[PDB]
Amino acid sequence: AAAFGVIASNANCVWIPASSGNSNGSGPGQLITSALEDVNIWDIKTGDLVSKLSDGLPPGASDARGAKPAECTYLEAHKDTDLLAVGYADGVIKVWDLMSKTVLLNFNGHKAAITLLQFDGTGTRLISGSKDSNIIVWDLVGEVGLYKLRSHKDSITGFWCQGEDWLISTSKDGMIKLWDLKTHQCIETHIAHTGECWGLAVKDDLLITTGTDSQVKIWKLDIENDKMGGKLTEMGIFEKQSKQRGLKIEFITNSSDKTSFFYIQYSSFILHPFQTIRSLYKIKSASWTTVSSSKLELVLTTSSNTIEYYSIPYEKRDPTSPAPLKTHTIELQGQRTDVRSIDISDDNKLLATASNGSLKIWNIKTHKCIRTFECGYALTCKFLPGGLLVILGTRNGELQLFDLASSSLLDTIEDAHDAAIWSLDLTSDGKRLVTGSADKTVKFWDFKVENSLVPGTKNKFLPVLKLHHDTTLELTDDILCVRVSPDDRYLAISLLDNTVKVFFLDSMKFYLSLYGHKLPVLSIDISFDSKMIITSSADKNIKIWGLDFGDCHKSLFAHQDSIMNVKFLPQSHNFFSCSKDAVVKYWDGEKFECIQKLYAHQSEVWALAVATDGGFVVSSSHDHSIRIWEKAGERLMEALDLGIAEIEGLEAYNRDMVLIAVNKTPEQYIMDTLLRIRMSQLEDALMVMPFSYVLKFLKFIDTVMQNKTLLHSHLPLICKNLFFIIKFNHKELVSQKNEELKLQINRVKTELRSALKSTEDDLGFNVQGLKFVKQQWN
Amino acid sequence: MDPRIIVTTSRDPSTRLSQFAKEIKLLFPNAVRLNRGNYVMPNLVDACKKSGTTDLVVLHEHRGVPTSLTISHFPHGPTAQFSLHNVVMRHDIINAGNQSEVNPHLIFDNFTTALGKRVVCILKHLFNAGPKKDSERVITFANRGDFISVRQHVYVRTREGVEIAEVGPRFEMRLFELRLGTLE
RNA sequence: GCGAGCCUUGGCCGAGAGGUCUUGGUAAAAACUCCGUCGUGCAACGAGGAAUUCCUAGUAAGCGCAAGUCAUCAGCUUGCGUUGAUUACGUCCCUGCCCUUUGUACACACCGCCCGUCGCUA
Repeated sequence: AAAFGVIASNANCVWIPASSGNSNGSGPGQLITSALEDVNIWDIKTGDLVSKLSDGLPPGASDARGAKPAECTYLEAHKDTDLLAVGYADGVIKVWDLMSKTVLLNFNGHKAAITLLQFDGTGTRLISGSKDSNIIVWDLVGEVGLYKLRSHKDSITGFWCQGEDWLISTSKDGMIKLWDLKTHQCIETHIAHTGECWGLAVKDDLLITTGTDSQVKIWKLDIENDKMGGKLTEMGIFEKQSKQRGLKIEFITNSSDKTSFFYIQYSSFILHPFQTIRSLYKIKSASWTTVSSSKLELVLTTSSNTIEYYSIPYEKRDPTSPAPLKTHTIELQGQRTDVRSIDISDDNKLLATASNGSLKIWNIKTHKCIRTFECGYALTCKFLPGGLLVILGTRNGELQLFDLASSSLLDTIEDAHDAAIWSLDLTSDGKRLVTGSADKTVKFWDFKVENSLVPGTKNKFLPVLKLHHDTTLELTDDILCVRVSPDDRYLAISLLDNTVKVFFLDSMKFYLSLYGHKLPVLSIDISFDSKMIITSSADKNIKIWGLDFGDCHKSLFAHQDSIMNVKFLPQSHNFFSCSKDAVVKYWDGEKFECIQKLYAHQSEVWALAVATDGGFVVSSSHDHSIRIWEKAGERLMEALDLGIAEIEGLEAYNRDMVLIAVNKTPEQYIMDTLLRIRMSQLEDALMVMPFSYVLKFLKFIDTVMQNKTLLHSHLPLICKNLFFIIKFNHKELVSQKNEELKLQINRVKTELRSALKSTEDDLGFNVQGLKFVKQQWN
Repeated sequence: MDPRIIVTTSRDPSTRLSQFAKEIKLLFPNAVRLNRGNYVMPNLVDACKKSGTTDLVVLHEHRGVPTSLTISHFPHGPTAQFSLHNVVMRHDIINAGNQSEVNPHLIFDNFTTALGKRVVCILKHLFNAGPKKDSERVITFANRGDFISVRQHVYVRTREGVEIAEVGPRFEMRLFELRLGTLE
């Protein structure tokens, strides 16, 4: 068959909320670029959407982005504002063009995600420490073989000087390690922690540290035999980050105690009045602090899914702090938090998602207006067919009536509930409302305009349907999903006894109960053919049902995490699965097999619905946004020919006016082949070699005996090979003439017999020296 | 413990029996392929007593039933002959894949061990070639009464599926003459 | 050296069944050794290509005999007897398969910690 969806990175998605800030980077001075679930471009003093880098169509590339989901770790601009560089929640670091959003290089070699990433003062080096507990230096070529420093067990925090040499390090394993740049060796490790280094800042000359121990340690730069001058104890809780002023006359510190405080005579004490402030520090613990590039403000990055602006009391800057400004969001992070329910209209232009405090109106990606009465999140949402009014179910058991035009509530629907509303859906014409409640009954609701004594705009409750006392061992009376027959003939209900019951529109008569469920059911739906159904349960198992009982068609079981929602197609041919494990799967309604497996989801999907147009995909989420869809001996001969080729060349160097074997002397390779060779069958490789191999060979023995080296060999090896070649051939069957190597042997053997005679005398005194006191100790 | 096998034929070979002798030759490390210049030797007892071999396999052809597989334990002297049904045209092959030193699992079907236990005694004494004691191939002996079947198979496993591979020349035989051997 | 170790012509006698005599077509130890004579036309495929297989002594090849059904001819089969070369006596190079040592992303589970949902009670 044919199904929608694509394998591309973008299908007009609005899935990026541009939220959850953790860091930032200053750019042109009048602007500032922000780490979010994208790269976002804000003004430094107004807060408007200057630009935004996200997924899309880069110039000259497909399935490429400007920025990824799966939250950015760090984000900074180059000092010449020519290079963009972001490390993400994956180990690959992505650099980007500054004018365009094409990619320049992709940087891997990281086992884990980035915990440190910053430009150096040269610009030709980019340093990245990641959560695989090491540091990786980067060159514009991509040189990773320069320096890989690792003696850690946890991540690293503190780093660079500004002198091309003489690095420093503070790490999250409670350690502060000292290293030189030339041939790196841990000269000294200063430790004053027991936990994690949260933030780090050098002021200009004093390196303070912030950790779990809720204290401040100062340290001097020119350091040896540790320089300690004092500690500032007990801010009140463990400190998280700090920042120096760009003029370097103050030093601001921040913690998770909702407070920030700076030092001034900087000093070792806080000596400035702080009651001048008007815009108190923060409502949520902040991640990172940077001074603003206008030299008058402070820029704060919080964990309340948004970052803010303030100022520090001083005469040069603003002596108070101003109200925080936020960017021009599309009304996706201009309001507060996550989406638990979505609802669909029949005009493909009214799509509403709800939050803790907002209802947001959408056509495709353009936001019309907000509606605010929310006393919680919404478990269910439902438009009127026609999109005139919308009906809301909050986490109070309250249903709310909202007009399409304005934010104002027309009518509060009667709170006859005592628990929150699980399910709710209207009928075809939309005059009957069936709801989710633990009140042991089914509540039908009227609906019309307000022109009579029965309010249809307040939904007066005439009929009572209640027989719900079915006894079971799991849970007797609670409902999760309710479904209206598309023929308007019956009502389908989810029940907590691992069953479902089917019953027509009037008074209770029984059609069908379905059971066999190890876990209770999450969602139940009906095909528009109205012959077969599906059901989703908490056992990772999706069950197809027609009209029988107990004869299992198929246990649709291929999953690992809990199942949020599985629904049919609006023309009943494709049922789809959204779950906890951040993947949405298409499944053919006529077959058992999958046609497309959509995995571009990083955060949790709570709900997902497709309109009756079927050309786009609406998805509730945990990042509150919507992803819209569609042999050896010859090597010895080479070794001796290379080695004598070196020695003969070095002989007439200037007494008479090759990069590798391996060493400063080539003869060390000659022993190394003796080191590499096995102790067995070496005589077969030795017996091949001719007499000239011997004449080339003894020069290396004279080389090591004049070299006095026994580090890379030993005398039973040399005498072992010597005794082999004197077995093989020869002295007077290879030469009858008195030659120079022949006279060389006569002194080399003297060197050998003396060199072994020394150690033999050493043992010969040693063991008899050991005997004599053992005679006495009795 | 492990047997010792000698392949012995008449003087003149045929290609329809040359390929068949090479499949029986695929019973190493103890199967020797020997062509004699005589049809039978009068000194078959002599060399097997000399060399210490345990079994002799002789091939020929007659009319009353089709061609036979004669197997005889040398230190016991029994006579077990196996009427071959398919001798028409086998595969031209001396090896494929692994070695015959692999010890396969032994599978019998349609259990007859009242009088067919003598066949069970021989085949366990015959196809114990291989001290590996680990299964990498398998040979099935399916009965249909006096009918026997010999098929070689390899363990084929993918995506949890037990597949066998019909490998080697596929053999259909019937129990031909069992002459009562001696306790000597 | 294994063995025993068929269609009829015609004729004389007989009620009979048949018996008996002629005629004519059809069927059905070897190699070796010696001694003498002659000296290649094929009517038609005329020592058999691509390719492929097998083979280490009493073995390859060659030759004949006998048997089972035969007192009788297998396009069958099994035994028997005679003569009897050449080449490897290897190696682990290719190829293929085993057994040991060696190397490792991945990985039951145990430590501490972050993040997110909901909620208790003081």
